[PDB]
Parts: sequence; structure tokens; C-alpha cells
Amino acid sequence: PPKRLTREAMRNYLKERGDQTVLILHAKVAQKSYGNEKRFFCPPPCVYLMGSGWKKKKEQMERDGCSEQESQPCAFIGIGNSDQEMQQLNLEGKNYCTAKTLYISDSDKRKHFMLSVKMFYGNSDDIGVFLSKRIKVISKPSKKKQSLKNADLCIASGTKVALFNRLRSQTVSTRYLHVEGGNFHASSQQWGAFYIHLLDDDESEGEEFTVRDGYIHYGQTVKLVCSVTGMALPRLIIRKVDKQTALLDADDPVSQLHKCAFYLKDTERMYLCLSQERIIQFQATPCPKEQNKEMINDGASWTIISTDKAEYTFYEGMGPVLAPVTPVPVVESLQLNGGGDVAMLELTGQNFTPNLRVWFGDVEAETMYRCGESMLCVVPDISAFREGWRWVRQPVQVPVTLVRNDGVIYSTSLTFTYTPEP
DNA sequence: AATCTTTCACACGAT
DNA sequence: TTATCGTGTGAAAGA
Ligand SMILES: OC[C@@H](O)[C@H](O)[C@@H](O)CO
Repeated sequence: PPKRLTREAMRNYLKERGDQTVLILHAKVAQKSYGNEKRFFCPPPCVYLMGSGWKKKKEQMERDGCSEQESQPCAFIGIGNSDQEMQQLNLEGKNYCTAKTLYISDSDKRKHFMLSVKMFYGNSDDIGVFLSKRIKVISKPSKKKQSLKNADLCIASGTKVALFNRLRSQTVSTRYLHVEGGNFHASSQQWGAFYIHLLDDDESEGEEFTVRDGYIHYGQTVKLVCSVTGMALPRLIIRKVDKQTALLDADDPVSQLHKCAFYLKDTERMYLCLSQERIIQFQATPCPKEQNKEMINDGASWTIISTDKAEYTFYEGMGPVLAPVTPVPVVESLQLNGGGDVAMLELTGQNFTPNLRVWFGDVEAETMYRCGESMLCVVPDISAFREGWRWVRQPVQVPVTLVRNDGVIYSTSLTFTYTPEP
């Protein structure tokens, strides 16, 4: 039979956190292909296997007699339906692979879709199916000044974008901004997702902060920060490109798949520019005829696109189980009700089932399934964490985790805090 | 008439 | 030479 997670096993997990994680990184919109064309998803969706649990699982499989081909994670990716065969990714030796030739035909009538990633081990032991976030289908980018009512295609401060340069409508020339080897590079094989933070015009340099909310407009100062390494570029002014020129006076919202240039703030007309694998500053030339434009190098024009990340984390808390781990529950948000006679926490998210219980630290809570997107649980008394406490004496923070009946543990990033009364 | 989005069509420059 | 592949850009068709 399947063994329920014990308090001892949960304490062992919480100490180490050797999870297996699957990340799916992708753009938030995709341009459709008409007739027989293939307009590829750019940047190419990327599946990453993170966490120390993949190595531990491989050692367990080999110890049980599996060869390296048998213990290797395999993955296929496809669009939500199809009609298209799924494409095989190759994860051997790397912990990631990009899907470089996905496209969506106009014969597909959906306005939005998710990528589906199917994973199993080389011996055919099933891992399961993992969905991307939603991707909006577009016919082609609009040429008109964007309206903030198309909130949908605008770029909010604090969200993530990919940036890429392509030289002469040539697919082979495409390079993405990507941090690797301690530096910003322009890679043909991997791409970074960069937080784009709006700064007020008065912000100076480093390290340092000041969150400004709102949508990004041309002429605004931004900071781009690698979502993986945290590496930041200097303050940039984002500028509209048309032809081989940057516009100095444009002030409209930046939108999906626009071409933009990044002026290095406070420099003499220096722009972020690609040279082969290198990212450099290159100086624009003024147009003596139009004061509000300057001529920029081809390597200084970048296509911007918003990106998203689906992240799924699982751990065999009671050892290998018969049932595949998916659909992996995801908790988006927690809310303390309070409300009535007993304190309840409401979890909002996805893939919830009645076979999940909420654990607060190493304490299993009474859990009430409402639907795939909603579960309630009863908050443990503080005495479950501090023996003898009759009230919350000092703040106490506990992790919140979901646990399946066979002991599979699904980590959340979220915590619950007990706070003393005023 | 003029505008904006969607679909069709073909040029550009790569292989 | 032409043949063909993604990609960019306009024309055409729809709203
Ligand atoms: O590059 C133009 C060549 O002469 C033809 O092959 C076409 O331009 C390609 O469609």
C-alpha cells in the first residue's frame, strides 16, 4: 500500500529540500503561421530540470539496476492539442533543452493555448505532463501607438522580457541577451528573462532600488536584471527604433514584439549593442537633418517580448511511489479568513485534489478541498510549534507545503506567520 | 474616406 | 543558375 508522510520524514525534507523541479520558460504571445509558413516561437520555449532531486533520483534508479539510458529524463513538447506531433527534447548532459521549431498554424482556432511537456525516464517510468502558462495567439504586431487599454500587450514594471537581435530577417542570425560566464552575452542557443524595472528619472546608479509601478513607455529609464543570476545592466533609457534610427521623442507604451534600443543613461549617445557573442556600447550618429533621431548600429536594435515561467516542484517524501507525480499542484496565493470560530487559511491555485493535505512546518492540517483552484485548511494552534505557549509570544514563521496521500511533497514558496497580539 | 486588424503574398538573404 | 526556408513588409480583404 502507499505510506502517508510521517512527521519524521517531513522534518527530514525541510532540512534538505532536495526537490525535483521542472521549469517551462516561454514567451507570453506567439505569432500565427498562415498557409504553409512556419513562424517559430521566439524565444524558443525552454524546459529546465532544477534541484538536487534529479541527481538523487538517478542514483536511486541506478542502485536498483538501471543503466544511464534507463535513468535519463526524457521530454517531448507540443502545443496544447494537435495535429502536431510533439517534438523530442534532448536533456542528455545538460539540464535544459529549447524547442527551436514550434509554431502554430492559422488552422488552429484557439485564441490562447499552453505548451504541454510530457516527461518520463528512459526505462518508460512515467514522470508526467507539465503545462506552460497561457500564451496569446496574435496575427501580427500592431503598427499603431499602443493604448493602455490593450493592457494585454503592454509591459508592466517588474515583469520579465526577453530581448533578441536578428540581422537580416535571417533565422540563423538570431541572438538573445543571456548572462553566462560572468558577463552579458548574445547567445544563439539560450536566452535570459530580465526583469524590467521602471525607475524615476532622478534615480542614480547601483544596487539600490526604488520600485515604480506602471507600464513601460519609450523615453523612460529602466533597469534590466537577469531573473536567474541577478546581474544588472547600467541604467538604460528604452527608445523606439524605426529603420536604422532611434527616436528620441517617442513616449508611447512599449508593446510585444516592438523593436527598441537601449541608450546607456548619462553617456554620449552610447547604446547597448551586440557584436557576435559580445555585448558592447556603440555610439549613435546624429542626423543633422532631424534633431529628434539618431542613427544606430544594426546590433543595437532589439526585439522585446514578455516572458513567463511555469514552475513545478515535487519530492518523494516516502520514497518511490506507484503513481506519477503530475498534475503538480501550484499555490498562487494564501489568505487568512479569519474568519468565524476557528482560523482558516484559503489557498488559491491549480491542480488541487481531495488527496492533498496542507502541512504547516511538520504539522499536517485538517484540509478541505473545494475545487481544483481552492482549498481551505484549519490553522494549527501555536502550541503545535511552541509547546506550552498559550498565546503567540513572539512571531513564528512556518513553511506551507502540500502533500499527497502517498507522501509526495509539493513545496510552495509561501510561509505562514503567527504574530503576537498588539 | 480613412483606419485598424487579419490574412495573403512575395522579396530578402540565408542554405 | 534555380529551389526552398524563416522572416519582414506591404497589399488585400474584412470589420
Ligand atoms: O533572393 C531572391 C532570389 O532571386 C529568389 O530566389 C527569391 O528572391 C527568393 O524568394
